[PDB]
Amino acid sequence: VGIRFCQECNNMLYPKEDKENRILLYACRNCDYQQEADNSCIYVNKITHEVDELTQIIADVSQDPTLPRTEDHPCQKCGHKEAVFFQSHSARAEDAMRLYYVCTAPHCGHRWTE
Amino acid sequence: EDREVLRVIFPTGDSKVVLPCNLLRMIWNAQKIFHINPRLPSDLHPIKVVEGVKELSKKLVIVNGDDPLSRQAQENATLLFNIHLRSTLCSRRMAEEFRLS
Amino acid sequence: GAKKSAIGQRIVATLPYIKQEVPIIIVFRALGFVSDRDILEHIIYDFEDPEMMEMVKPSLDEAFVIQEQNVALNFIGSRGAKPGVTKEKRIKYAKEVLQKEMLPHVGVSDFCETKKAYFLGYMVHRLLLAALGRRELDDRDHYGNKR
Amino acid sequence: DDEEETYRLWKIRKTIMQLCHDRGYLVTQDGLDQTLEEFKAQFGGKPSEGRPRRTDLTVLVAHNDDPTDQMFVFFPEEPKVGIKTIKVYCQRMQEENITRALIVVQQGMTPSAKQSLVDMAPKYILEQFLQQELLINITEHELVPEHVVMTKEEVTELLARYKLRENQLPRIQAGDPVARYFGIKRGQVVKIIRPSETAGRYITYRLVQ
Amino acid sequence: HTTLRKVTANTAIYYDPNPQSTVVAEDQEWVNVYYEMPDFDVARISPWLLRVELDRKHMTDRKLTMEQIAEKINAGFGDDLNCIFNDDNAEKLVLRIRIMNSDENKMDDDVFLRCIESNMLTDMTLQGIEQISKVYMHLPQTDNKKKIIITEDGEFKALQEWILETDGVSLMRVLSEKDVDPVRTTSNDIVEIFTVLGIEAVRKALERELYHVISFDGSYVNYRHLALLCDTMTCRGHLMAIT
Amino acid sequence: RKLRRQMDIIVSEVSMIRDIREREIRIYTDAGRICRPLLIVEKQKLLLKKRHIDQLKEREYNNYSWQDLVASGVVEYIDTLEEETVMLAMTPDDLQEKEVAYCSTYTHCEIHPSMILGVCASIIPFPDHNQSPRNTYQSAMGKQAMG
Amino acid sequence: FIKDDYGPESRGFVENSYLAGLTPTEFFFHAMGGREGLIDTAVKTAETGYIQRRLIKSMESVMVKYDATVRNSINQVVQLRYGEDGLAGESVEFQNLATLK
Amino acid sequence: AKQDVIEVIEKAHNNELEPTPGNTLRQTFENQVNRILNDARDKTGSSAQK
Ligand SMILES: [Zn+2]
Ligand SMILES: [Zn+2]
Repeated sequence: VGIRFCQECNNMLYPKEDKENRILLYACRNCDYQQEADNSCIYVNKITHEVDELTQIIADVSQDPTLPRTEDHPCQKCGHKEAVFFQSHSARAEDAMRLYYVCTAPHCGHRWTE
Repeated sequence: EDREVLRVIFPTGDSKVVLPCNLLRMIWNAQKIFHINPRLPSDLHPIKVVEGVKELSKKLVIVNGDDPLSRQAQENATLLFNIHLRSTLCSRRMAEEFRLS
Repeated sequence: GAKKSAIGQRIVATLPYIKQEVPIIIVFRALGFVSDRDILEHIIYDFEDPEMMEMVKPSLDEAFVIQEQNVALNFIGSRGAKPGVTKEKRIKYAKEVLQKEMLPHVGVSDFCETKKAYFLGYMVHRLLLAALGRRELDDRDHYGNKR
Repeated sequence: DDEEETYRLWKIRKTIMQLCHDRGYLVTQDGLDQTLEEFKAQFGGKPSEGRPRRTDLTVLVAHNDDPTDQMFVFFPEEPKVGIKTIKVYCQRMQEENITRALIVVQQGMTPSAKQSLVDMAPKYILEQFLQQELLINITEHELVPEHVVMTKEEVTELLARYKLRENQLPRIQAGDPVARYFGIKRGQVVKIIRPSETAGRYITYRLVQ
Repeated sequence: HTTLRKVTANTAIYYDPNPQSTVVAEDQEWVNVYYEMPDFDVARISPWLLRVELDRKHMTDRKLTMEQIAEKINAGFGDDLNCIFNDDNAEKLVLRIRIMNSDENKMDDDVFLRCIESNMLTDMTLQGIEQISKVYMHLPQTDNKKKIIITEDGEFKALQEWILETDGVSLMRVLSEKDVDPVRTTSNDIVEIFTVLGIEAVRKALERELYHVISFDGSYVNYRHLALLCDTMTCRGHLMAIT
Repeated sequence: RKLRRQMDIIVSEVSMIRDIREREIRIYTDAGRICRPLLIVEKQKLLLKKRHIDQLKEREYNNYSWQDLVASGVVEYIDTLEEETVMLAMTPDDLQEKEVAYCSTYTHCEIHPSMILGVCASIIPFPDHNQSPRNTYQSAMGKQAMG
Repeated sequence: FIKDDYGPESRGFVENSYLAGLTPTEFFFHAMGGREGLIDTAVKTAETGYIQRRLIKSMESVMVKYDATVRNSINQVVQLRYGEDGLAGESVEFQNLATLK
Repeated sequence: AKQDVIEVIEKAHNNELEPTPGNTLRQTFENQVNRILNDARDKTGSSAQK
């Protein structure tokens, strides 16, 4: 799925079918280094591109005065009452008006979408 | 026949059509000028309505010629107005609503 | 096309005092970074995000044929204001261009090349952020952008 | 599928019978109106490995004034056609002495074949029809008014009434799909009868150039 | 117009050297179902696998059949490509694809297969007519788009029937297809009326468009001047732009 | 922000911005930025207190002026693209005081709102009772008035 | 306003009336609403006048010949009769056919 | 009217708003809100005219 680099010249490896043993390889084109493919997967493309934006939300966002917050939804980990919510804040989100929540109070940063 | 022609020309049935002379204003002008009483029987002969319209439509000339091409040209040019004019001047309409002497 | 459908989106640069477009990786190697782990280390700040990696992947394959810095300065030099008659004239010219007319606010002198990498990578990086839709396209009329 | 292809061929044959009928060629009332199942029972269902091969759909029809002129409608079996193929068709033409024919092209024509259609005017005239152009009758569309191709005497009397030179009439180009529909040639005049919402009927005369 | 990308959830290129290897967890079942009586594999099976997913929503909304997608891919690309698919019972709707078997009997493989994907997602044209972006369906309340029939009393009755309005236009192939009314179908674009229905449909159509835009505001301009503009534009025998 | 409010190492002219989602921190000392002053709010209370207005009403012969009000950290200059990071209140006795909760964090309050109007538009009595094209027409004609 | 506020107040719905007077934010939103009107007023005039000129230049020679045929400068026939019914446009009125529908 | 708008927005936060066919969630949202607000201003207008 991800890209890996050579251990000699630190260049980009490329996948190459092993013809004799029928095992997938990655071989740098600028040297002779070769390493077998562990993941066996190469090119993955998500066309609906559905991605949890919880991975893209920073916890520091909890410090912004300009965002709204409610005391209704408590945190899961620490049970803190303040929760700062905001929408996708992303282009090409398809259509999502879902509210994303970030826990206020220090360092918790827990994120739960409801 | 004229009704069928209208139903060919005007789908969706829009009855508001632009024409040169307003026949309702002219008829209801005649009633007021000559002091017609609708409560009385009319003296107008129902033929001379038809003969009046027929002798009338000849004297409205868009196209000048004796050629058959000219004849069809004038019929196609004055068609709709002749249909309207025969509609408002109809004999039974003279003898019911308007009471024109 | 056959090549366009296979490659995807290639990132190219328009430099000052240079005739036409130039690919990015040739500009990064012209700054002295030979390996692709240094180039993609300046472009992509965390490798654990595969999406940006897939975004950058074709731009490397387009520039694959120039693996040497001086060959890249030769690549740029031929597109200069006028083609240099002697080769190393083109290398010296393109080097002066990368020092002076390239990103003057970063630095004008010698080792600023290193710094000229980061900010320039930033450009490409930020461009990727508009390609993935993770940031908004700047509005030209926003008066924070006006002096 | 063969149901779709057969349905297409039914549209095409029916529309070509309406072509043939509008040009003044003798057509029985059945030839105009054939329910799809009657056509299918006649020509045998599936085209693919089937009864219709795109040959025997060819049509021969005669003119009302004289039987001699007739006409012909080819259906080529190739996706694209070429000079050799048209040359075979014109060989059949000169074999049957029939002057006028049509071609229904599935996709396209090599430009040398179009030029080869324009090459011989007097002997045999051939008119390219794309397959889609005959999938619908455009004369029955609401926007398209009734067209009547005028004989030369009516044209002469026309130019005598309004005292017009031929150049002073409005024009209609020979590449106009309607002009194709009636098979009209440079120099003829067409009489359009269209309804108006002021006069109620209006006649246009379009010279063909 | 529905491209294969619209109904495709995600795509993954896999390397499986053997049919029964099946690095994926779920695939082994129907793979073995088709390979108990494997057919058209006699040459050899390409090691490069292309596994695409299809969202059931987009599939059932358009009344799409997996067999139909196999027919359109296998027909579009010919015998150079091999299509394998699930029954609908699978909660994850999978389509597996392999390079030509007789190709084993340049371009590499994985590069050629990526080119195959990026050619399919845009190119395939599963349904409909290309250049039609969307088609809208509604019952019009305006008497112009309502079908008005004369009943047995001679009266005018206004009927409500569903009508379509497309974003983007191809007039001819829409006119050709079944169940579409040839008589009353019209586009606003003048040229696409010209090259199909001719110059007269451009006369009346252009006239209706000018009357639409001029009378849309609530204004009223007389018939004669519109009728003149359309004539002067269409008099020369072809469209005369005013330029 | 403290060092700017005390004007030690940072002139009050410099603008400083923290854009949280992009992780950047920007500092603009550049010339041409159009910026306007604003009151500062700590928690729900203004930093402008009764002694400040007491000295400003006595401003004559106290040698105490606006500059000493800026040096007290009461008022602060803010430019356009920093306003994206700020929360403003129209008037303190309205938006600062407690009601059914809208916002707590307000960091600033405008001096008086009518100062958003230019010179020619400040001579219009009751400009909010007018249709805006008429405020514009008056901003045009007020330049032509004889006097 | 607070980020991601789609409520009526944040997005420019004006509750107050000119008599009572606007609030400041409603006043600024109102100015934004008027600027589009001023801009449309200024921009449309040039395109309208240019289209006017093009129409006049294209039509300038069209006239009614003594045959009532509508012919341009070259005597080419645009229409056989003017307005297709051959009548001037000022003296006409709206009417109802009344034979239709 | 404003309370109704709050109800609709609080529907859209929980995703309960179903997109009208042919409309993005933003399009159907703006459509609904425009319906409510135009109903408001029209009704108040008719009242002032009474
Ligand atoms: Zn290596
Ligand atoms: Zn917490």
